[PDB]
Parts: sequence; C-alpha cells; structure tokens
Amino acid sequence: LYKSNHNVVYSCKYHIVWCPKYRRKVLVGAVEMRLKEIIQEVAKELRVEIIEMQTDKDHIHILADIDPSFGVMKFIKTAKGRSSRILRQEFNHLKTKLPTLWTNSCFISTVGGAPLNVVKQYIENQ
Amino acid sequence: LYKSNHNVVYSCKYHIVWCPKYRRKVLVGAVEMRLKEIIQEVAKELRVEIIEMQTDKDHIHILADIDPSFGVMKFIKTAKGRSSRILRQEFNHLKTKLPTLWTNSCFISTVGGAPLNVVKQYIENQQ
DNA sequence: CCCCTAGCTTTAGCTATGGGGAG
DNA sequence: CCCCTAGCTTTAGCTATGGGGAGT
Ligand SMILES: [Mn+2]
Repeated sequence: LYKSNHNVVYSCKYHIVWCPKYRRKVLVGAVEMRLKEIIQEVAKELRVEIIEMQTDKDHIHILADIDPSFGVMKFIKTAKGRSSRILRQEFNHLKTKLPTLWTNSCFISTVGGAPLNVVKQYIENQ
Repeated sequence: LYKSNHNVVYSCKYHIVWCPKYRRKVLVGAVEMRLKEIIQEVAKELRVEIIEMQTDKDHIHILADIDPSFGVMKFIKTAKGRSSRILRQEFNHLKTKLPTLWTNSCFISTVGGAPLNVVKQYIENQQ
C-alpha cells in the first residue's frame, strides 16, 4: 500500500506504454528478454517500483509506482534512452534497420481508486 | 477523456489533500471561499484541470488532472505557497495565530482505472 | 504538423506544460 | 525526528527521490 517520502505521503501508480520506431515488432526473443532486464535495473537505480511489465511484439507495457517528487517522465527518459543505446549495441539489426529504437511518444495513464479511510487516517496522523 | 501534449498521450488525475498548520479549523467562511478562488486562478495559470475541490474546516481536498511532464509537486507548491501568502494578508488572524498557513506535508493519491481499449487505439495510432 | 536546441545520459538517444515556422 | 539550505514565488512561504546532525 502507501509509502512516505520526506513528509509526503503518496501512492502513485502509472500505466506506461511505448512502441519502437515504425512499430517494428522487434521486441521478441532475446531482445524482449534484455529489454525487461535493463528496465528492472533502471527501476532499482531510480527507486521505481516495477509492478506489472509484459512485453509484446510491437510495444511494452509497464505499471509502476513512482515518487511524485521524482517524476514519471524522468523514469521514462532513462528507460527509453538506456534501452535504446544498450540494445542497439547488442542486436545489430536494431541499428541498421532503424534510425532510433523508440519514438518521442508514450502513453501515460494514472491508476488507483479513491482510497477513502486512508485519507482520514492521514488527516488524524497530522 | 485523454489529452495530448507534444507527443505524450496522457490522463493523469490525482487526489491531493493538505491541512493547515496545527490542523487549525480556519478554512471556513470567507477564508475557504477565497482559498478556492486563488487555487482556481493558480490552476488556470498552470494549465491544471480542477475537477473536484471541496473544502472542510481542517483540510482541503482537490482532484486534478496534471500533465505528467509538468509535475504534481509544482502545482502543489504554487497552490500551498500562494494561498498562504495571499490569505495571511487579508485574514490577519492567520498570521498572528499561526507561524505559517500550511505544513510541509501533503497527501498524493493517483486515481484512474485501467483504460483497456484506449491502449490499443494509442498503439494503432502509432502508424 | 515537422526539424532544431538545449539538457542529460546512454555520451547515444530520449525529454522539454519546449521552440519557431509554414505559406 | 528536526532545523538548515538552496531554489523559486507568493519575495513570503513552500518544495527538494533534499541535507546533515542528534538519535531507541
Ligand atoms: Mn498490450
């Protein structure tokens, strides 16, 4: 459930989705395997909580908990950016067949239900 | 439902709650009236979408849509900070009875349900 | 709507409530 | 757990995945 940063009590979870360039179904086999590895590593390094993360031929789906003071875009930037660089060094076709691994676009959807009774305990905890 | 910033397709809504210092029930009458006014003004200025916002004696409750690239804490900072300064200039007791209007704490809860079928249209919209 | 730019990491490749520009 | 600091607006009063020092 909830977690607390310096004086900020939060529960922030997002549904993030992004596709490779031209929607090329390259996220398969060893590539999708490596992709998830690097993102988990990034998440640990950026204190991001990876909840759900399944990969599909032409897109990835991540559900993460991120400190509102940190920023979703910051996580996405390291995720997309590092993956592209690292992958393009291992899987050569990613570099030759595509100018970049990803696009400058992503899908962000906030997830969570109105947590009544947790609001009241917060208030009384003040 | 969804809005698009430069290449980012988003739907980010938060439930924000914060209380005045010492939980002093000062957010009533003309004070609560002015509080909501200023926040609405701030929201317009920061392109924040004020959905729900009711005030209570010892705490405010806001439900807003915020561009993920902008940041929730940025909106919160301007909201708490501006309100505190402006209010304490109008309602004198707020300055004399309290050292500051708010505390350095707030409650942030993400709200929204898994939008299947919007995910797919996004993907297919990627050409 | 697209190419450029500054900012920052991956020092390559992605973000910036981004910018300026058609005509 | 708290007081200080830099950053930024409100130029007062609030944030910073904040900091550093005392600390069951
Ligand atoms: Mn899917």
